[PDB]
Amino acid sequence: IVVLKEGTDASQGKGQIISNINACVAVQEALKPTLGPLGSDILIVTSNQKTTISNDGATILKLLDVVHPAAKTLVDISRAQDAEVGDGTTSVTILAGELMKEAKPFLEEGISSHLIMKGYRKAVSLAVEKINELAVDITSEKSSGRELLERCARTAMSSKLIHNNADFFVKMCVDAVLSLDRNDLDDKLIGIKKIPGGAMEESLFINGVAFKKTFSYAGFEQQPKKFNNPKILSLNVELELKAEKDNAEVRVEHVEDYQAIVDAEWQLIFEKLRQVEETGANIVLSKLPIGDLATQFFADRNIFCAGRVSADDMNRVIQAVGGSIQSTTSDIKPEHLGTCALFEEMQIGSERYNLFQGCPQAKTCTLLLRGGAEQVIAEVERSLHDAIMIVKRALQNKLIVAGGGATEMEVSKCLRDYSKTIAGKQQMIINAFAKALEVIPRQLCENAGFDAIEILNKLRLAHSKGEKWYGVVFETENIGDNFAKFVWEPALVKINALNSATEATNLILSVDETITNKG
Amino acid sequence: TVTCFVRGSNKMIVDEAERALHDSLCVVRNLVKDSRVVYGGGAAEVTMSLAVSEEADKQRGIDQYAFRGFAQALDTIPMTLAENSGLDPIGTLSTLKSKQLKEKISNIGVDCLGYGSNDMKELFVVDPFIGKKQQILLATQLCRMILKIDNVIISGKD
Amino acid sequence: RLSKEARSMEGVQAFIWQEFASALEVIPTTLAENAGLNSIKVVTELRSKHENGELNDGISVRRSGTTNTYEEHILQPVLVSTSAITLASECVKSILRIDDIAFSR
Repeated sequence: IVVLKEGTDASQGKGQIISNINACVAVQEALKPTLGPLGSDILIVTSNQKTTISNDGATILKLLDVVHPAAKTLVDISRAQDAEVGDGTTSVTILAGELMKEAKPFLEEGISSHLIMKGYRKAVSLAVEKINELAVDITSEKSSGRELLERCARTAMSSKLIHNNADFFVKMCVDAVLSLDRNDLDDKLIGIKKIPGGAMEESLFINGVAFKKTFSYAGFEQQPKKFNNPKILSLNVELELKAEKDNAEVRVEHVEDYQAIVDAEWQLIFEKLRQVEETGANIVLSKLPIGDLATQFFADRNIFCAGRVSADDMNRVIQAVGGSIQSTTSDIKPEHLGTCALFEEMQIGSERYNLFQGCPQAKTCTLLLRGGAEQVIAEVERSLHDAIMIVKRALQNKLIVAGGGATEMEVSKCLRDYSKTIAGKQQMIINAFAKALEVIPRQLCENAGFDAIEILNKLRLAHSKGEKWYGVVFETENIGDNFAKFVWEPALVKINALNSATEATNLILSVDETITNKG
Repeated sequence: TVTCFVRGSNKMIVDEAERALHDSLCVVRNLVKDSRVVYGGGAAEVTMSLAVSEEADKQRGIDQYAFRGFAQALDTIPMTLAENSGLDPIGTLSTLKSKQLKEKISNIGVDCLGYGSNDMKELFVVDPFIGKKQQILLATQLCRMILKIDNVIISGKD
Repeated sequence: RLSKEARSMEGVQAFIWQEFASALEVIPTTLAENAGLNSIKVVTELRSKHENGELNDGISVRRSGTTNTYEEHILQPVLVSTSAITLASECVKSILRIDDIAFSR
């Protein structure tokens, strides 16, 4: 009659560890096509009904929301990969899951997982030491300031639809990173706006901030769109004649009183409307719509206004001209105003776009992209995001290691020799760790269409011949040196990946039982 | 601004005549924007197929199977037009090929509208060249995007 | 050669005579599969050498690749391949000519 769990499912034993292994393979198998710049993209449909397609492991695992506890640990460690580094969230989960696959036959042989986890901790400790030996300090050495940024951005943009126009896109990509303080570089500070229509090579770089120009209200052919030093005013409240929401009940029996209450509704609005002119600002920006009466009164005094501007764009305006948002039109102070070097409304893409240009106080920028289709430009923007992260980390981190299979093979190469000196179960565990490091160069060839059998075996040949820098060429299929091909990643990525993947692996291998309470 | 005044004996007749006129306005917009024109019905997909099929042997690789299938995929459009017009899709397609090979490379299309011959020139069936280029582009672009997706995960509605 | 000769025809003669040439590719495909060689790769390499060169280039299991089969002393008499397509066309005919199977005693 009595029950221990009161109907709360709890399972233990070696079968629970196997169930944790199958969960790590399921998460790995989903991220395998998303590994590498040429890797395939995953189709994810969230319960929010927003269909997204991306290859970035961070965004992928955040939108899946896997309830499985052992599989959720691989998601939590991927968010740590997005925190400590921010790049490589796809490879850290695949490598951690591969450690679960290589530890599966050891569980059937009767080898305890604690000796397996202890073997990885000694393997990573030797692996990080080899990465420090593979860390090459380079700043001005055999490279200039311009060639270091350009030649590294061309490789990230290679094998893409932008390959032919890459010469123009590297110039805007390098100038985008140099437009910000090299001490603190944030990808969020670089704005990117997609412009439908037009040629890809005609894209422009804006030093200031731009937005969509969502103003739908009539009164056009006025309010000149080109200003030299406009005074930008950030507004909150609603200046439209006929208001959005509220109202009032007024009972009057006279005809002159009918026109009076209509003029009263006008005078109450015109009061705060005239206070905008008393500030003497040429640009009026508000997150709420600016009605026909307001845009007409601004047209007579030659004041430009745009309503219903996104909040994300208004925050960049504050970071551009150094202004501030004031709630009312009365108390507006002079320091809340701001000014740019040039203001123009561009018709590029058969659509009107307001832009601020030449802001000396701007901590952010905006880069416009053009193309024949909105989906193609989105691929250009994401291929640019991969190029920005390489250019950004090049200045922030001067210690680099050869990527694209180069470093992955050298770490796996030496640990096979280090395992010869160690005897016992730890020898087969280190050999399994070095074998688990072979999944990274493998999936890079499988996702790009290259043959995994020939290229990997040929890579194991020349790399064993005394040259440590041989990677996998992503352009023309062959083995080659990525140090010459300029495939570069900082040493902190390879160190934090081996530390985070083994950590998440050690947390899952240490779980004998999963207790889930229902309620 | 101009206002096109449209009438019809029935609702659907008004909406059909209005959208048919709007379809002509989109053609005139492309004819003025780009003076380059081709005769597009049944002619373009065959000429595109005959040129790629000849160059497929010179490429010598994975592209040879991709270009051969690309020419066969282009042949779907004229065969589909022949199936909608009540003609043999296999017989009409090859008939258009032999006329564009044994004689000369030109625009000879499907008989769908009807004439004494299959020529699209004297029949005055024309499509914008910028319209035919964007049609074969976005079609290939999405085909690469569908093959770009190696995994599909769809959740429920909460 | 037959695929290029089918482009000079009209009507039905264009479509089906292309499929007959594609059905001839099964022989080199099974030779590459049974020998462990890559199906798609080896066929494209032989289709590459047959546009410039000639019949001498073929699959050789001794060299584990594509080389000259005349210098490797691999020689198939013409009657074997002649009696092959001939008996194959008579078999496929006798099959398609059978529209039904009825029990008759």
